[PDB]
Amino acid sequence: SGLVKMSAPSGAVENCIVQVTCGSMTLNGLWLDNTVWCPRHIMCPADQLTDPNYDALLISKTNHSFIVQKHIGAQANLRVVAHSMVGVLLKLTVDVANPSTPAYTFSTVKPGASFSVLACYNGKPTGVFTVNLRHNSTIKGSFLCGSCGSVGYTENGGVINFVYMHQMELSNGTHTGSSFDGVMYGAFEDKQTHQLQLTDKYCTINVVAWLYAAVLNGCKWFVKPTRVGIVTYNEWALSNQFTEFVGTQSIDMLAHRTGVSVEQMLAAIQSLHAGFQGKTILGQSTLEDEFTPDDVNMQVMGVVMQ
Amino acid sequence: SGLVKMSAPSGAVENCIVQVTCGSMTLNGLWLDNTVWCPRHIMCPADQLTDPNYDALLISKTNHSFIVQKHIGAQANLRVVAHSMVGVLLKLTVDVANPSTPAYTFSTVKPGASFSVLACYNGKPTGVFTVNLRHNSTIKGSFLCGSCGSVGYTENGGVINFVYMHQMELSNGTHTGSSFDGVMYGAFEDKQTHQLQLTDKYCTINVVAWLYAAVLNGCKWFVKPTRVGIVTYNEWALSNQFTEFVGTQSIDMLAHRTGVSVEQMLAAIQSLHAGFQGKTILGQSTLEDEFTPDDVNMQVMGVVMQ
Ligand SMILES: CC(=O)Nc1ccc(N(C(=O)Cn2nnc3ccccc32)[C@@H](C(=O)NC(C)(C)C)c2ccsc2)cc1
Ligand SMILES: CC(=O)Nc1ccc(N(C(=O)Cn2nnc3ccccc32)[C@@H](C(=O)NC(C)(C)C)c2ccsc2)cc1
Repeated sequence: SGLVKMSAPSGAVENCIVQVTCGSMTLNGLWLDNTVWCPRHIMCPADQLTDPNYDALLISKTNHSFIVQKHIGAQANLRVVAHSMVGVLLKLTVDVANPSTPAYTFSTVKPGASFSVLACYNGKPTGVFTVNLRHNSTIKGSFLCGSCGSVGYTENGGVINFVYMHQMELSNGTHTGSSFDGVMYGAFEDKQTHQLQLTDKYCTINVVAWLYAAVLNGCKWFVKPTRVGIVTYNEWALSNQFTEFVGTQSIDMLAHRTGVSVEQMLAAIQSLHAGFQGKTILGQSTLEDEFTPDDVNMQVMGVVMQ
Repeated sequence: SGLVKMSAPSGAVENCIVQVTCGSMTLNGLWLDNTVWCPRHIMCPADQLTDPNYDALLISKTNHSFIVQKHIGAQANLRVVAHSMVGVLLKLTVDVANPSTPAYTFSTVKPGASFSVLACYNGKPTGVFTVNLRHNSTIKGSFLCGSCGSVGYTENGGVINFVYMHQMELSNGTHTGSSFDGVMYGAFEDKQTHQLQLTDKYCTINVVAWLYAAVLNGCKWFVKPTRVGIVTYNEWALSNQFTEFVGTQSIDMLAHRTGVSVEQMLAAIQSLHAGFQGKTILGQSTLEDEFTPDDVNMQVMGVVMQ
């Protein structure tokens, strides 16, 4: 029992982190097969940050403009033999395949989804933590500028699914990045301009999962006979910065295991949103919306209702 | 910017996890050089879990009683050639040295310290998270049945410092384990027999570090001209379930870079202990006490205010 922010083990990803340097800019890259991925803003000099011409920058660089090095494990200096843009990513082809390339896929995650982040600095892994893609397609992580190129991923059946490369910090504690097809998460540009975020929202289904986790962990004071219809909840959600609720099988199974209905949990959200009455749930006095139903399922596996 | 629960990257530790089976019981072990460590209660049948005679169990076991396998990476079946007891740990000697043994040390952390945990199941690493040793020397983690033998650790300069092997759950979300000298944290016993936990307390020095981290991240509404001297806060602490405050250099450094005095933070604590009055700090409406001053230093390295 217990519920904590848990990440996927980072070893397979650590084997792929490298340092990329272009001019006086340096950040992290991801080395898979004969390719190194890193944010394209590595090419942009500080004085062009507000209006970069990335097409111009790209072909103003030679291959030997890029220095790519692996600092950890089997160290190496890697020769770049081609460079091109993939959306807001720079794709460096190098002349040696990473012998430690894991089995991997690329995916783009949806708002509400969690993934693990390996934070890196200067081509060295420094920390691991888990984030959730926010309603406005940002994340709440912990990064420095040198952390650009840090990698988000999930893991299943020994396959690493790479889903995020860190690109920038928008506002205090608020970050975004791109998937590895080079599409930036959200409506964000890799420029130095004031950009406005769409308003964030609590992810309802994640809050519901969290409330089920709580009940399975013996915390159930917030459960009342009170229920609210899904249609009524969703109306209310529109005006109170919560996502619409749509049921899933895993939520139904958490309901079955606890004996607490989905409608009771949505009612509890409406009451709790108004205030926690000086009480806590799994140690918090605010709604937690970064646990998916799948994240919860992993940490309550085999846990029996009491 | 941003402050999250960060763990040390797990790759170096993943390479040392194995599965240990003794009769009907299976759990995780840690393989370093020619040694495999695992909890000694692997020797105990479901029956005599109530009052095990570990000394008798030990002599009834032969080296062939113990099956040790590596299921990940370079797989391996390891032959046990000696076994001895080390407090609440079993120390198995195997005929093959782990080729991927990292540079390592052992240590025993003190209440208030943080460390990373690699949750394991059937000898397979499944997740990483960070915990904090509570005032009563328990940790608030997330552990399921076959997670015994899961490993806690910190990183010290290319050196893995092993500090914890998971032993048992005491109550919902409440766990303990041993250092690798085989001394149980909290002196709890590896018996069934329900044991009384000392009362937990908020770690004052960590709360203070968290408030500094808040101030360093633009959240500063709680700071008042109000001060309260250390001597006075400590008297108050004894009656309100906080640990007594003792100044350290890292705290001084943070007070220094914030311009906010320790006495001001202690004041905020007494006030915030009364209530957050509807407001939040770093998104929470409760006092966070699981970030050490060093943890915070790390995530505020190279950060200047507003
Ligand atoms: C030569 C040089 O200085 N290059 C550079 C500068 C800034 C960034 N940005 C980051 O977010 C860098 N970054 N990424 N993670 C960070 C965490 C803390 C601080 C900064 C962080 C973007 C941005 O908007 N930054 C401000 C300062 C306005 C917030 C950006 C992207 C393309 S152009 C500008 C990227 C590259
Ligand atoms: C064959 C067999 O039954 N083996 C076995 C089972 C359980 C444990 N325990 C764990 O905490 C195992 N453990 N460790 N973390 C857990 C999280 C959830 C559930 C179980 C967990 C202890 C305990 O509390 N057990 C009761 C029965 C009270 C539940 C314990 C420690 C020394 S003696 C007994 C140890 C060995």
